[PDB]
Amino acid sequence: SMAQRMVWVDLEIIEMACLITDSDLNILAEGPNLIIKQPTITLQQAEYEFLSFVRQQTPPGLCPLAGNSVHEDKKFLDKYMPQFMKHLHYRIIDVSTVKELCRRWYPEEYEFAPSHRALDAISESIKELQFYRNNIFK
Amino acid sequence: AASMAQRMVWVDLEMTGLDIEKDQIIEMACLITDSDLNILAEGPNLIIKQPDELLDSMSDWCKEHHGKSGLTKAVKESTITLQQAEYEFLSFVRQQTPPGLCPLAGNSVHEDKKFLDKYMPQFMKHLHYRIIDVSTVKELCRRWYPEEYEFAPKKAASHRALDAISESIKELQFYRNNIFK
DNA sequence: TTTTTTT
Ligand SMILES: [Mg+2]
Ligand SMILES: [Mg+2]
Repeated sequence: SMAQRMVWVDLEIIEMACLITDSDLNILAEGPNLIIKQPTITLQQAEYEFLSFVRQQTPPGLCPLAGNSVHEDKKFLDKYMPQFMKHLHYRIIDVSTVKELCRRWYPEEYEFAPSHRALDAISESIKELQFYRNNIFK
Repeated sequence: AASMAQRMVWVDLEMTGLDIEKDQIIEMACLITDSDLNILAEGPNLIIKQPDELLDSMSDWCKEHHGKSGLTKAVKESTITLQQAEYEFLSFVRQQTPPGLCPLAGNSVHEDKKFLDKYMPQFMKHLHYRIIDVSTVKELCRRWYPEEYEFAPKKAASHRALDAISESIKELQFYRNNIFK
């Protein structure tokens, strides 16, 4: 149950946001919503805020990053926030993977599927994945 | 047309490790499928020469697995450079997919994409930036369809690139058959 | 139908 949580992140100067859902996409906890300079708070202090947050919310090594094309976020975080990424699993929940499958296999449904703030990007991604679960999964 | 744009470029790599700063690609395979996972074309399946020093320095997992599979020896014997490998894979996908439109596909293929973005950038210019990560569907199956997840394929025949692709396609087909509407 | 591993 705790091992099936998801760590949703989005990055957009860089703005970073994070929140936790359970396996059924219900939001359990809101994390930091912070601004850093591209390599207002230092990268190291930001990384600590996000690491402390996920330490309070997920078991070590077990939970994946989640978001739209979150592999791009993961490339950045693997390089610049490696201690945060050490807390997470290496697999991801890439909502855009489900988007590409929906477009191919469920074109009718795809036509109805779901700001530039990071927290809004997370909210949209969760809503999009919930739409896929409701409309194209068994 | 739209069908061609809905093809998928399935790739799997073997590397000397997971450190993007120092590790190198040693094996690569590529298959093209249509949108319904039928294999349309089998691309190059190449073992890429890398320095002896790098292979002797590999992690314990890599030394064990790449030794027992025969990969380390084949790497030492290979005459295929990274640049020539990239030439052959780009020639292949140019023949098979429209530029910029088709995604990489495979299990946790974001890791392969990190390595290809670094070491085969011209190949990656032909591809979309989105991926079809079968392990995303795996993680959703584990959560939402735990009974079905018991019966999903998980392990390839070998830690070799072409066998990994084959298993990844079969795993995605299993999910389509068992957990999609 | 499977065989807790991105390399
Ligand atoms: Mg694989
Ligand atoms: Mg393998």
